[PDB]
Amino acid sequence: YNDLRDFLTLLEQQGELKRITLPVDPHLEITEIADRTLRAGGPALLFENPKGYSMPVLCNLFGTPKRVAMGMGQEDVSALREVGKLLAFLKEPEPPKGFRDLMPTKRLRGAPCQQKIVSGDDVDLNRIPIMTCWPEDAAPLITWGLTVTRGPHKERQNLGIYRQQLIGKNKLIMRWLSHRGGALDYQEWCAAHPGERFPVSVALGADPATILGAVTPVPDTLSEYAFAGLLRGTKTEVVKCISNDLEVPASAEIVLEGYIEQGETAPEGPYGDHTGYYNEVDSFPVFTVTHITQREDAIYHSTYTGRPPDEPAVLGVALNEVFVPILQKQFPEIVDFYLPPEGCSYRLAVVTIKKQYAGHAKRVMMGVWSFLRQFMYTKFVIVCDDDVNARDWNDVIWAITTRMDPARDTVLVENTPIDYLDFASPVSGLGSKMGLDATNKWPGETQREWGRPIKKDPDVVAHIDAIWDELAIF
Amino acid sequence: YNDLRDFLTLLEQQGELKRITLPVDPHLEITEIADRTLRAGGPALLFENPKGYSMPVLCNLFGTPKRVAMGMGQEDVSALREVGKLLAFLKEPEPPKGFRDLMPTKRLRGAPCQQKIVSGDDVDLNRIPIMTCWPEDAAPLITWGLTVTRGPHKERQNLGIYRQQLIGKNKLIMRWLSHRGGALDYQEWCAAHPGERFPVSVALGADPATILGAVTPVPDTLSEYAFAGLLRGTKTEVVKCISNDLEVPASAEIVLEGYIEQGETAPEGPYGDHTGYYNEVDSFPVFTVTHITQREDAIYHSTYTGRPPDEPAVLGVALNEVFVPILQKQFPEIVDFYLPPEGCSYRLAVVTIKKQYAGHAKRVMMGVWSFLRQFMYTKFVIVCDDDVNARDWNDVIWAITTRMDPARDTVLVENTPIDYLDFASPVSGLGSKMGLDATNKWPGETQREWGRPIKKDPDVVAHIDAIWDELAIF
Repeated sequence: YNDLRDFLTLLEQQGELKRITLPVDPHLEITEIADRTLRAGGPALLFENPKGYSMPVLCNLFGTPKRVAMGMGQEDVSALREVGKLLAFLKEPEPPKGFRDLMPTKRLRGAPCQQKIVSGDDVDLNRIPIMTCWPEDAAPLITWGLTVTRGPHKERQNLGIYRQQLIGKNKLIMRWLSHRGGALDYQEWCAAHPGERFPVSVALGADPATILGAVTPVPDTLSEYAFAGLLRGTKTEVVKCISNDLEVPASAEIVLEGYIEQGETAPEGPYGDHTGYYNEVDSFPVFTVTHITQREDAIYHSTYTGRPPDEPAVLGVALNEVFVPILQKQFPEIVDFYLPPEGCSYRLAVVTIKKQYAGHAKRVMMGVWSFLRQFMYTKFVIVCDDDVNARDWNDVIWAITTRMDPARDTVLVENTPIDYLDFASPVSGLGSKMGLDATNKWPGETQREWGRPIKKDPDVVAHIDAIWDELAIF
Repeated sequence: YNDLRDFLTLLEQQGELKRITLPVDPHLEITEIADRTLRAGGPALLFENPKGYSMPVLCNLFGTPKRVAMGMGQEDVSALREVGKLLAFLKEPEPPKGFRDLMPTKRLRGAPCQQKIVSGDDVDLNRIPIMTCWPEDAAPLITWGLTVTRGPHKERQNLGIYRQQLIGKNKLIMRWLSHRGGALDYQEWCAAHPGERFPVSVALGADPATILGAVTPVPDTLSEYAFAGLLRGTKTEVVKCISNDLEVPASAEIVLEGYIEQGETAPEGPYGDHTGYYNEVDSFPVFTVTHITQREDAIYHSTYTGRPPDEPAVLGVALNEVFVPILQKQFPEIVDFYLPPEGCSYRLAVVTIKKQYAGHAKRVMMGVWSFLRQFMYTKFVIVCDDDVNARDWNDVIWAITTRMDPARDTVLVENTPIDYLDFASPVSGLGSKMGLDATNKWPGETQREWGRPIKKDPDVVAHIDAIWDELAIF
């Protein structure tokens, strides 16, 4: 509720947390245990005996949709929809001047995240149990922790999740993939104040809300921290940094302050990410840590990415539950909107609508590839009717195979924008998308007598639904 | 401002209104005069000497974007954008219950629209100067006038623009093309109270706001009349009908009350519409007028449809100016969004964006065919950069021809939903769309050195801009 600690005591009570006092190595061993754990439901893991470190390593926190929901003050995967409704409403708060005639950040003075402090001369990052994920990974990599930066002229600050490679006792690599967020504030600062070092701060182990707030996309009409307030219920308590004016959550577990030396870059050695493949070496800015501030008995929050199901993959499933309502408000025909993890969290989407006229499927298609920005890179879209479970491959494959004619019902559009790292494309940043509607064809779409689908009896599915537990089948 | 009369006195002062006291026939003669008039700017026309009628015929009211703007209490085509901003904001008024803890219709008792009244026995529609538009038209056809209906269970009422054919001294044809609006309230009433007559009322010559409100699409989170209030500035004054509970604007010029006899239908003889072609005969419900109420010295508001530029065509150009901001809020890359009349008000759209990455053009493409419902039938979309005037065919054709490779830069998608009346399609209600992006190609989209476009000097275009009037060239 207020900070991570409280979230873990809550989870531990609800059996959602497990403590591995046994000796475990943060060098690819924690991943293995976490992987198996996440691959089977599993609670959040808290290793308090990392081989060679004093900081317990906390991972797989949002390894279940349930826990993701809870982290947003909802305690119900379904409730996420309410968060979608909110997000929509936040976009248009006030009307234009023409017809207009008709949650602040609580800054504290002291903060537990500044209980212990070390700077410059002695800021050994080697003391932190930063973990290595896969055997061919370059080096230890910070995976969580929200990076905080500020523009050269905008008062508002941004929270970003960028993985950080350990290249020195006090140097990390700042991998700002996007052309927005922290990456924008930097290329902008370089303009306004060329040569002068760019201030940067990373907060590890903040309250679930500030974390999830940084994850969920929010309208520019609201500050990241602000959103966290609505989710949490109360205003988020931040605190001034030491070497800069940036603001980091006061309850954070560990906070890294430093800067980015204009021009200083470094090759981000190979790393395996959500796709399940290793990223090829690339150059990126290097973060210089001049200050490490933490709590007493602070725990290190960390995660990993690999072939899905992934820690982030599940976070995305939980996060897609919030977009559904935002998507429906736009296309009331949409019943369910789902993006299976196997499809790398965003590469494929299944949409089930209530078809009300021939050709309808194509509209939802274009809709998905254009409406929200988080679905511009998905290259596969399957449109189905409301009598199929978008989340059950048996239902979807049935639809594809019974109510579809490949050549006739497939829509291929070329030269669309695509993820720069999607090696499977013909050219970096440019590829094709495929839409396949498997909706019942209406007269016009077909000249044949369509099949009468088997529809279960509501009362029966309801009766055995109650007697089910009495039938000790499992 | 308050009623039509006031709008005409305003226009007549501003030279936007002309009175044709000369004898003119409402049988296709008024159209001819109006057509030429509209085809050259021209003011609204008010024929006060229709051959064989006592009611002056008022047409071509919104024959100019200027006048459309004015009719919305803006007096500026640009201001329409503010109306778009408003429309967007009206969609999401209040937040969900979860995080919630943090313009009525002035009904009068009397009304000028009920100053003169006739019913049943004597409700001759032949007294009204209903005009015939084209030589092959079936019969006189009411073209304006908002049809008011109410659902069998929803308190809210709808305003609709449906053309009405004169089939009797007191029978009109109710052409509810859509599957919504009045057409929905009828097929719904038939369910709730089968056999019982469906109440219907048509108001001719209402205040420009109520008219334009009925035209512009508004979110179901607001009543048609309500919207008119914001536009007008003051709440719209409505008044109870005589033979039903429907509410019509009290300042209306003429009001037709009656019902629709379940099952009673009639073939809507051929008529030429916006496309510039004659519609083929079709069956539709028949409106029985049991009551005709009007003002003293009431004028008949009427219009027509034919090959564009059309009275409605211009209304649409003015109405598209409001969607631009609603479109931009969604795709900030969109600079200008225009739909030329020649393309039948909606069949073609030109979009100019600020391309920020390869393949971008395709996104705005899908965006147009899916975002708003008023652009689902457009089958042609041209995407251009911000250095071209979307409203100047010279600029657009230049773009198409210089920065595009037909096969490479054209996107064809088949079996999309299309207007049931678009005879040019392979099958009714089903057709294909073509997207052609003529945006500068970026590396990846091409392997050739793209051309450096000629860009005018801002200061020069600015200098001759001032000295222009001094240069008596025209």
